[PDB]
Amino acid sequence: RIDSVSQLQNVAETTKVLFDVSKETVELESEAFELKQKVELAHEAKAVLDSW
Amino acid sequence: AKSAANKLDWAKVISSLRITGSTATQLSSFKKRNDEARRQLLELQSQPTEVDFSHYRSVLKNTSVIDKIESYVKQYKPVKIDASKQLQVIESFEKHAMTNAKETESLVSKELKDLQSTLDNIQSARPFDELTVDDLTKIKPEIDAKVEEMVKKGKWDVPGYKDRFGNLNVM
Repeated sequence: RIDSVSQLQNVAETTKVLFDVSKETVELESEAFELKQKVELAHEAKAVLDSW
Repeated sequence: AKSAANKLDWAKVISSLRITGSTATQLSSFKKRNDEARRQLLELQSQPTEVDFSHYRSVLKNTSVIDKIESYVKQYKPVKIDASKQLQVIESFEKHAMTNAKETESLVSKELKDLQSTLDNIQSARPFDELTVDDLTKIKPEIDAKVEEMVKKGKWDVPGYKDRFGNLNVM
């Protein structure tokens, strides 16, 4: 029974860490969207400029 | 680093291995890894916002459109504005998660010490080098309850006496 209990003890603290970490990561991707629109604008501009 | 996040993630996938009834928690974590890996390649793919006008305007001799798209690019320069949308959902999520996390932690820690104590109780007191049915009747009235139920049942064969404890018999 002690063996069963021990696995769960270590989990209880560390899982709270991942829970936070995952949501923290999701925030970073929001900011990545801002980059994506920047990437697009440049590409379009370069293409027209190439045509010119 | 990013490696801290990811190390804790994959360690937790393998911790999630050691817990069942959490068969899609790791799949959410995998998705978080995916999009984390996506944003770095998104960022590496990048075309810098500005037009080239050092070389690539002095290349064009028809230039009256490079000033146009330069000014259009610099006009729409906050192409997409800032977002932090994880600040209401992250805190709410953190409250439910924290509550549950601490509850689990306290529960299993409590059980560990309870079991430690019980293990000690079996070791330092245990009638087994002298055992009378009076001692088992005294520590468990379950003994007498079962005995009475068997007398009431009118069956004097009980498997439990011959199922590991002996049963030598003349016949």
